[PDB]
Amino acid sequence: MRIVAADTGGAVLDESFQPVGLIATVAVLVEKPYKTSKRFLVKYADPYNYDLSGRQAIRDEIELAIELAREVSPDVIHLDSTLGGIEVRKLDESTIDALQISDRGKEIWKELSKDLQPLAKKFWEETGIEIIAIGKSSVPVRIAEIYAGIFSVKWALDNVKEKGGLLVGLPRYMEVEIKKDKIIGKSLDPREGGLYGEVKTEVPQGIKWELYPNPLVRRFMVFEITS
Amino acid sequence: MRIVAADTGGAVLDESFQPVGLIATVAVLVEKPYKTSKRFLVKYADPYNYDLSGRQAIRDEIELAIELAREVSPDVIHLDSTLGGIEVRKLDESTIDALQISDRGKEIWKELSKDLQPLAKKFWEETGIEIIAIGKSSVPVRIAEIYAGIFSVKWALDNVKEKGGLLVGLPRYMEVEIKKDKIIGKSLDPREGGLYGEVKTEVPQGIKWELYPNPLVRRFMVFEITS
Amino acid sequence: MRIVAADTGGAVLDESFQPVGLIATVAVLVEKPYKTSKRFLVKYADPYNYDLSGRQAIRDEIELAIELAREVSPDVIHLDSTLGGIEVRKLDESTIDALQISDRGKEIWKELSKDLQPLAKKFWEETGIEIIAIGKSSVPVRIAEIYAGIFSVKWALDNVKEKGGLLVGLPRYMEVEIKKDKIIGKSLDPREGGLYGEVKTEVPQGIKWELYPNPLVRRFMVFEITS
Ligand SMILES: [Mg+2]
Ligand SMILES: [Mg+2]
Ligand SMILES: [Mg+2]
Repeated sequence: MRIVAADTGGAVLDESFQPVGLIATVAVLVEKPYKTSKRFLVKYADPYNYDLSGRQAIRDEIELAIELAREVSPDVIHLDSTLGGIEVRKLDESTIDALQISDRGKEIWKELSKDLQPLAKKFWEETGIEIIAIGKSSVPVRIAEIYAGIFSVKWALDNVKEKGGLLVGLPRYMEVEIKKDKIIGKSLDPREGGLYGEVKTEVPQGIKWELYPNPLVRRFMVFEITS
Repeated sequence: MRIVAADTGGAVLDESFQPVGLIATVAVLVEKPYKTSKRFLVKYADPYNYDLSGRQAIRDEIELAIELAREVSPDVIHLDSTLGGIEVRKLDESTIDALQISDRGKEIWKELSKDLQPLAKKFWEETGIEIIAIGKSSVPVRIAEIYAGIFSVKWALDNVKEKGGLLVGLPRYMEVEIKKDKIIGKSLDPREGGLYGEVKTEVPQGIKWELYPNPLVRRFMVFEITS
Repeated sequence: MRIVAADTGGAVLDESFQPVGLIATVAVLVEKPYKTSKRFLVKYADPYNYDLSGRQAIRDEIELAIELAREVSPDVIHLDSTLGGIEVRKLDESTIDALQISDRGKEIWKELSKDLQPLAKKFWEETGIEIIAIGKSSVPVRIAEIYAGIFSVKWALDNVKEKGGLLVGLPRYMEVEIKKDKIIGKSLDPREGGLYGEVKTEVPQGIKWELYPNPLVRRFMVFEITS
């Protein structure tokens, strides 16, 4: 199978570890053995002006996934919404209320439906490719998320000399290593079977960084950097 | 404590990783230090003709557990249904509706009750041994599950030359190693404290195998083999 | 951030692994990098005369947290109740029923409210320090819990020659190592990012101990000791 997926991750935090906004939306192509991606797109948000409700993220995600899928012709697109793998082109109001999910989950999706259902329907008509609301069940979605963490660290590297110091909340239970002009991201959960990513990027001189637990959100790490 | 438990696991998958049917039901005897089993029974299903609803599995499980328990006289039997450890001989309709579980969980159990409650009651009258619906809380159930994964890999080894190629979905977050005429199965979750199993079986020549993440089901691995 | 947190853990078990009562309540001060504590208080319960409902634990916890906080002046106290981080001084009845939790969760808290809400309100008036019901989201709460496990092993060491043999159920997925007059406790979950604790205490001669899975409670270990 060849799968395109997308997710958003990486948060700028304040000094009390409260999220200000998110940093990176990433679309990935994933193929066997489904542990990493060698083909991906990133869109950087403005974390100092972000919508933390989930709406902005999923819209950026589905658009970036479609952008990558138009090029690499995957068998399917995985979207990060955990709805049991239903096709997004089928998500009209009546289908959404029938879903076995939360009522505010239904709130958000009945609002998203107006744009996303026609979008997925048109993309399917054009390409035959489904966009499925699989969410946390998807390994390609998790690989996208790990890359969003990696690209959030790239963003921190690229912005810390202007900003002085940054606190970046990473996606759940992942670490990064910074080597000579390379960031490697790895899941911390061995149950996931060895998921990772790598981005080549220039590491500036005159910086120091550290990775440690977010004390307010168990199993999430913080990347702290100063110049 | 000496505990008999049972579970079913291992799925034949198609090329899109969709489950066709399950492969192995295993009953284990587990004693201190509760990390593995050295005494077990296996029943192989026909995965190309299986009931994926859960009904077939739990019936095969309770029968195989009783078969092993009749020999090894455990203190208790653990059944893989997560109902808080209630004795199955007590599971009449009124008790089942009183349970703090899903209504389709109640659906399945009110149907199973007609056979399983009298079965557990009779076994208890004969032996004093309870059959408890403990499910995911039980370590012996997880050890049975790991052995079902192992025996599913044995089944793949034994059938791949006739079948040409096989995709086996393993139970959640476990790996296998194939050594000289031995399969070793291990949990991937260090939180479980080092659970494992081993089955001695002939490894055929002229095969190649690989273990990798199921991209559609996070934290589940696939064993792929060709001849 | 400087955080005080508390939790209770460690259970005396009978020979069928059933809990008799809990052993240690611990308050910790946690600072960057939020992996351990070097400043803590312990209160030992009488496990052979304990209230397993949760009431005794949370009362001992909030009092011990306040006792430590009065000395070390943390920015905040984390209490082990998972209510989304609401301030305990705000937990009147109407707020509790408004919470998005279980109805027996509301049962317990509407009873606790009569003492704990005025207590938290007074402490805040005195110090400006909030007591927040953050629960499982808190890393400092987990570090307190790991120390409760460690101190429960100290309690077992200190009592095994009078008791002959003890079975101690540890907090979820943690291990201990016993070195020369030191107990080291570590989380078994690498997703938590390397949480640990250490207590210096005399290890008696003429004992043997073992750590292994609790077969009735997956991902929880037992510390067994005899003299
Ligand atoms: Mg997401
Ligand atoms: Mg099962
Ligand atoms: Mg607690």
